[PDB]
Amino acid sequence: LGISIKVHEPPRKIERFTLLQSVHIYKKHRVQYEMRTLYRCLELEHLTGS
Amino acid sequence: WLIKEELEEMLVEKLSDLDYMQFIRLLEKLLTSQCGAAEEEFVQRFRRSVKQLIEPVQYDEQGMAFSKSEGKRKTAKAEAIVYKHGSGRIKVNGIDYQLYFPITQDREQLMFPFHFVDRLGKHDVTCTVSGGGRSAQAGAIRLAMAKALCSFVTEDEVEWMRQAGLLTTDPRVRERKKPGQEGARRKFTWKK
Amino acid sequence: SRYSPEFKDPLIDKEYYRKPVEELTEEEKYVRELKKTQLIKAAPAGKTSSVFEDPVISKFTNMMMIGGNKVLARSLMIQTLEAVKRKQFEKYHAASAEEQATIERNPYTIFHQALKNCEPMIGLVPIYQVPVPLPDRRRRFLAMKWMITECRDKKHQRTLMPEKLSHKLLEAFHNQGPVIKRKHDLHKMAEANRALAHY
Amino acid sequence: SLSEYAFRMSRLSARLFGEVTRPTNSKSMKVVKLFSELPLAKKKETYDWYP
Amino acid sequence: HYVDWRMWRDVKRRKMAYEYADERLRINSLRKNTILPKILQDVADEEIAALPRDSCPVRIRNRCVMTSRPRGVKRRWRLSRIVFRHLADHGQLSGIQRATW
Amino acid sequence: TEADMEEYIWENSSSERNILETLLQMKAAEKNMEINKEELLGTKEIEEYKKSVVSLKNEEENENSISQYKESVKRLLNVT
Amino acid sequence: RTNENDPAKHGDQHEGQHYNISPQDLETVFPHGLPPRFVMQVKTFSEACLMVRKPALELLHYLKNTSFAYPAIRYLLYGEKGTGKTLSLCHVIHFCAKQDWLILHIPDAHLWVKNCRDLLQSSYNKQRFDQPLEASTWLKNFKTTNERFLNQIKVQEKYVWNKRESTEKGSPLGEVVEQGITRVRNATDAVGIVLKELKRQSSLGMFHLLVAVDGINALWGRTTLKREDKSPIAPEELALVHNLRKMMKNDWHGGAIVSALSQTGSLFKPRKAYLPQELLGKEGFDALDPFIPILVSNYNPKEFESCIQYYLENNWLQHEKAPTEEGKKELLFLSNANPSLLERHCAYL
Ligand SMILES: Nc1ncnc2c1ncn2[C@@H]1O[C@H](COP(=O)(O)OP(=O)(O)OP(=O)(O)O)[C@@H](O)[C@H]1O
Ligand SMILES: Nc1nc2c(ncn2[C@@H]2O[C@H](COP(=O)(O)OP(=O)(O)O)[C@@H](O)[C@H]2O)c(=O)[nH]1
Repeated sequence: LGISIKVHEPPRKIERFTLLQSVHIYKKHRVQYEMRTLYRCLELEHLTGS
Repeated sequence: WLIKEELEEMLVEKLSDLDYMQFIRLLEKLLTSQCGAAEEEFVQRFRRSVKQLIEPVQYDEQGMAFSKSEGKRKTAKAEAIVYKHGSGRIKVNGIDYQLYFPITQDREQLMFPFHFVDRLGKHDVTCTVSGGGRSAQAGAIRLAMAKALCSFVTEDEVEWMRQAGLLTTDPRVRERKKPGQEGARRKFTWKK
Repeated sequence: SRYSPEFKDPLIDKEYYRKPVEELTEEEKYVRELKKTQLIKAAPAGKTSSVFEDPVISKFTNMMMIGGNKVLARSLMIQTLEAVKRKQFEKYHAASAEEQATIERNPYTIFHQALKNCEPMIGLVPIYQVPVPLPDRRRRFLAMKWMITECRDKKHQRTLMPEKLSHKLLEAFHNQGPVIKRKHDLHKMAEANRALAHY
Repeated sequence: SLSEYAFRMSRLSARLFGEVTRPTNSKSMKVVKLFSELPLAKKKETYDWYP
Repeated sequence: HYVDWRMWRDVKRRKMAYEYADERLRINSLRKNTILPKILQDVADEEIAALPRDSCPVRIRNRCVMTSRPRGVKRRWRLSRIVFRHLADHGQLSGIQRATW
Repeated sequence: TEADMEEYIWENSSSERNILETLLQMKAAEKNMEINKEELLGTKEIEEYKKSVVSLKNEEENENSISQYKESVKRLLNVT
Repeated sequence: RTNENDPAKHGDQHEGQHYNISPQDLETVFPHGLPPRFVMQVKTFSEACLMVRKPALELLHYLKNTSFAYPAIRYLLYGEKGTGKTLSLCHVIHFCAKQDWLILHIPDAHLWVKNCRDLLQSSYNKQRFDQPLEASTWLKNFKTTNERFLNQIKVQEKYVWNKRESTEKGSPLGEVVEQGITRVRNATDAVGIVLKELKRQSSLGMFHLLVAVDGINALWGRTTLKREDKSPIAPEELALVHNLRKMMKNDWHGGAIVSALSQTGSLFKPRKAYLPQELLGKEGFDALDPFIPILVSNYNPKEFESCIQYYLENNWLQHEKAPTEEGKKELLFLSNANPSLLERHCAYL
C-alpha cells in the first residue's frame, strides 16, 4: 500500500503468581503460574485518514 | 573420541558401554600402530574437535583513534570507549571516576585491567553504565574496559588477560527465591 | 555454581606472564599451552593485580565483614593499619637511635608477624578431647578468628574496633596479650591430654 | 503561607481546569473523590460478579 | 440455582447494594465532610444507619463463581485456586502456563 | 516576588545594589569622587559583569561561567 | 626538601615546593582550623610542611597587591572535595599572621549550625539564640591566635553583661574576650561584640583585619537545630551566624575577607556538589556577590611527585613496593592526584 512503516519489539512482560498445590493443607508446596505478554510495535508514519 | 551417543547416532543402532569401550580401545590401537592417512581419515571420522574476537579501532570527529566495547555484571550494563592515546583519565557518565566511585575497591577494580597490561596513564576512557549497584557497575566497567583495550594490546597480552579473567563475563547472577523456603537456598526452620 | 567444571580459576600474577619463554620448563610450557584452550573464570572483585594487594589482609577483612558490609570492614582494617603505623612512628620518634634501629614501622610486617606468632601449632578434636595436629590453613584461620573474637570481646567498652585491633596486634607482635595466652593455654591443654592422645 | 501572586495564579489555573477553587481540607475533598469515581457497588465487577 | 445458600446470600447482598448504592453514596458524602453543620451530619448518620444492613458494600464477599469458595479466589478470574488450577492444568485458560525460571 | 520570578532580573536585584555600593565605597576610599551612578552602570566592564551574573543565575553554572565571572569581578574591583 | 619557614620567599617559582610552619607558629597561629587529618600528620611527622600550590600563591599575590583603604574584598576558595581548600586557606592565614595582621579565623561554620544541644534563648535579643559552648571555644582559640593585639585594642563602647556586670568604654578588648571565655553564659554576646569592635577598628585603620571562615556556605544554608517546641531554626536566628553574616558584608575597609567552601560537613547538600552557587544557595551567592572565586584542584604531576617524595623522605610509605614506579602509578590512579584521597590511601601503606 506504499506506507512508511518501521517495526520494533518492546520488552516482553511476564506476570507470575503462586497458588497452593494441595487442597487442605500443604502450604510448603505451591504451583507457580505465569502469563507472558509479548509486544510488537508497528510505527506507521505520514499516512492519510482514508 | 566421540561419545557413545554420537557413535550410536552414526551407526543408527544401540550399543552398550562395554561395546563402546571396546571400539574406542580398538581405535586407540589403530592410532598407536603408526597408521597411514587411509586410516587417519578413518580415525578422524570418529574425532570431534574441542579465541576471543577483538573489536577494530575507530576514529571520531576530534581525530582521536579509539575502540569501543561493552560488558555486563549482575544487573548492570556498561559501555566503554578507550582511546589509543590518553592520560589515564576515566569519566563515568560524564563524571570523573574518583567522584563517581568513592569506594576504593571499585577504583581498584577499574585500575586492574590497565595495571595488568602495564598501561596506567596510557589511555583515556569514557564509560556509560546503568543498573545494578556500585560493585556491579565497577565490574561491568572493568569488563568493558578490558574488552575495548584488547584492541590495543598484543595478542599475547590478550591471552594473558583472558587467563587472568579480565574478559570472561561473570555469569553469577542473583538466584530466584523458590516457594516453600526463605530465600534462594535458605529453607524454613525445620520444626519437630 | 554457575560455572561449569570446565572453567579454571584465574591466575592474577603479572610475573607469571612476564616470565621469558626460555626459562619455561617442558611441563611449564605444556601447562601454558593447555591454558590457552581452557575456559577461565571471571576475575573476582576481591583480588586484583595491585602490588599492594595482600591476600592475608584481604582474608582478614573478609572475616571481619558482618552482613556483607565490605566497605565498613575495609575501613576498619585500613584504620587499624594506620593506627599501628602511627603508634610505631610515635614510639620510634620517642626512642633513642639504638632502640630506633630495632623498632619496626611497617604495618604489614607487624600484622603478618603477629598472625604468625598467634598461630597454634597443635589443637584438639574429639575422637575424649584428643590433641591433634592442625593443617597450616587451619592454623592461620584459628589465629585470625582468635584475634577477631578477642577484639570483639565485650571486656572493652566504648573503644572502637581499629584501636582495639591495633593494640592487640602490637601486643601479639611482642608475644604478649590475651591471644598469645590463649594459644599457650591450648598448648598446655594438649600437653595435659597427651595421655589421652593415644586414641 | 504563599506569595499572593502564586496563590492567585494557582487559583486561576484551578478555575481554568475545573478543580476546587476554594481552600478545602482532605476530609471535604473526600466528597470530590467520592463523586469523581463510581461507587464500589455500582462497578460491573461488583454487581455482576457471579454469572 | 446457585452453588450454595452462601452464594445466594451474596447475590442478594450484591443486588441490594447495587439498588441502594446511590442513596448510600449521597448520604455518606453528606457525612464525609467538615463543611456542613454537625447536626445535619448527625441526621445523615441516623439516615445511613436506618438503611437495611445488607445494603452495605462491605458485606459483599468475593466468592468463587463456580464453587462458592470464600477464600483463595483470584480477582481477575473470579475463581478459587482449585478450580483455576484445574482449568489451567487442562489448558482451557488462554495464556496461563506453568512458571519456570 | 523574588520567588515568583523564575527568570532572574538583574535590575533592582542584590547584584546591582552590591556592585554600586562597592564601587561607591571604592571611589570614596580613593578620595577621587569621579564616578556617577549612570556613568558606572554604562561602562563595558559592568556590562560584562552583568552578563556573567545573568549567565550564572539564569542559564547554568560551570567552570567556564565561574571563570568568566571571576574575570569580570577582577576587572571591576581593580584587583587582578 | 625546601624546609623553609619564611613567608616572604615562596612564590610562583616555588610552586610544588614545601613551606614549613614552625612549632611556635603551629601552636600560636593554628590552635584550630587545621584539618584533623593534617593535625594527625603533623603530630606524627613532627613537621608542618604544606605544599605550595597555585591557588594559595594567587591568593597571596592578591592580598599583597591589595590596599586596605578599599572596602574588604571577598575571596572564595572553592573546588572538589578534598582538593586542599582548607589547607590553602591555612597557608594564607599563616602568611598574613607573619605579616602582623590580625587573624579572625573561623575553623568551621558547619559546627555552629549543627549538633548543638546547649542552645539557649538570647537575653540580649529574645528573637535569637546563643551557643555558649561553641562561642566559648572560639573565644579561647581567638585569644590564643591574636594575643599580641588583644591588649592593644581599645573597646569603643560600653557593654553590659548583667545588671551588675558591664565593660566600660576604652577598656582593652582582652577584657571582653576574657569575660566571654570565663563567663561562658555571656560568651556568645562577647563574640558578637568582638566582631563588631574588630569591624569598626578595621575601618579606623588600627590594624589590618583578615576574616577567615571555612565552610562559608553554612551561613546561608540550613540548620539541623530544633526549638524546644521541636521546630526548625533558621540560620539567621543564631546570634553567631547573624554576627558572621554582618562581618561578611563588604561595607567595611581595612583588610580583606577570605572564605573557603566545604561540602564536607554541610547540611542538605549533595555529595558531588562543589560549585559556589550550588553550595552557597541563592541567598548565599547574593550575599557574597561580588567576590573573587579561586579554584583549588587536584595535584599536577609535579605536585603529586613532590607529595610522594615528601612521604618517602619521612618513611610514611612503609610498604616495600611503594618506592617503585609501579606503586607510584597505582597510587596516582587510585587517588586521581586528589590530595585527600592520596593521603588517606598512603596512611595505610
Ligand atoms: N598544600 C597541601 N600540602 C599538603 N597536603 C595538602 C595540601 N592541600 C591539601 N592537602 C591534604 O589534603 C587533606 C586535607 O584536605 P583539606 O581539608 O585541605 O581540603 P578540602 O577540600 O578543603 O576539605 P574538606 O572538603 O573536607 O573541607 C590532608 O590529608 C592534607 O595532607
Ligand atoms: N550583653 C551585651 N551584648 C552586646 C552589647 N552590645 C552589643 N552586644 C552584642 O553585639 C551584637 C550587637 O549587634 P548590633 O550592632 O546591635 O546589630 P543589630 O542588632 O542588628 O542592630 C549583639 O548580638 C550582642 O550580642 C551589650 O551592651 N551587652
